[PDB]
Amino acid sequence: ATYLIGDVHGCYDELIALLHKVEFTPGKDTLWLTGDLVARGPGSLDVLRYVKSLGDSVRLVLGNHDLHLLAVFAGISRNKPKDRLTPLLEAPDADELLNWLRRQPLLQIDEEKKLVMAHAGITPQWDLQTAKECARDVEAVLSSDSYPFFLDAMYGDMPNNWSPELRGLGRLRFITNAFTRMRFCFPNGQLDMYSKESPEEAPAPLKPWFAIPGPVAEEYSIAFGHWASLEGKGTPEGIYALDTGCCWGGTLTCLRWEDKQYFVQPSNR
Ligand SMILES: Nc1nc2c(ncn2[C@@H]2O[C@H](COP(=O)(O)OP(=O)(O)O)[C@@H](O)[C@H]2O)c(=O)[nH]1
Ligand SMILES: [Mn+2]
Ligand SMILES: [Mn+2]
Repeated sequence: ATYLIGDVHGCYDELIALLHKVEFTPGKDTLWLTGDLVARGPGSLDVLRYVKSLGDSVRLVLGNHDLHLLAVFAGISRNKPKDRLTPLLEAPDADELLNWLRRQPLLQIDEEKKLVMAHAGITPQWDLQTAKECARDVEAVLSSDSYPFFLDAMYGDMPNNWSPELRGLGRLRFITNAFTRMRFCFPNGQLDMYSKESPEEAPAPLKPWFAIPGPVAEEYSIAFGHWASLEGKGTPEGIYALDTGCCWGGTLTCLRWEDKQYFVQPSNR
């Protein structure tokens, strides 16, 4: 079977309890994870150890907190106490875990399931070929020996409009923001990098990225996490918002793809 779980955010106990609920069995089953494996919850170290151990039985995409962890590890960004990342950063296998993490994809595609996954979704300004190319470009910089330079370049809120003519730092920054930070769009598809509210609470003319018809969403289902204030609700057919805010005292959600059946694990916090 195929299971898709939203942002874990260091909630290792909840993750294991949810996987035991569905009797997840590597070799029979595959797990998709929407990213943000780490930060806020208490068990980021255990989460990374376990997910890495799964190998081919897991399909991960990196989220904004995964990238921020990499930036802290590389000395690019400052450690925030509230992220609770010190046990992971101080672990004896930290190098092995984080060099594995930076090699993971930003985008997962299954053509037989007609299923696409990224942390924040697929901007309506991208067709599939462009999304693939952009993911490849950023994954290439992240898996290179020079990844700290890219992590430093990644921070920024502009440009917020895609163009095939984008080059250099602006191109990489847009790609990173689209895959890992996107929530709201302007009517022309341009990213808004400030509003994190629920769709009903946001200011006009902002709309969810998934409320703007895009070529990927017309042909593929899209699963994503990231947008906790959406509470996994209010999405169109074919759009699966899996982040129900476990680290926030909400729930961890698992979707079984074959029958679209949901399983939920309450937060222990
Ligand atoms: N207004 C509102 N904000 C929320 C809610 N849940 C989370 N947030 C906020 O959203 C901000 C970004 O958190 P989140 O959506 O989990 O994404 P992440 O930071 O990438 O992991 C956090 O600082 C939370 O305070 C909610 O239910 N309502
Ligand atoms: Mn998150
Ligand atoms: Mn996120």
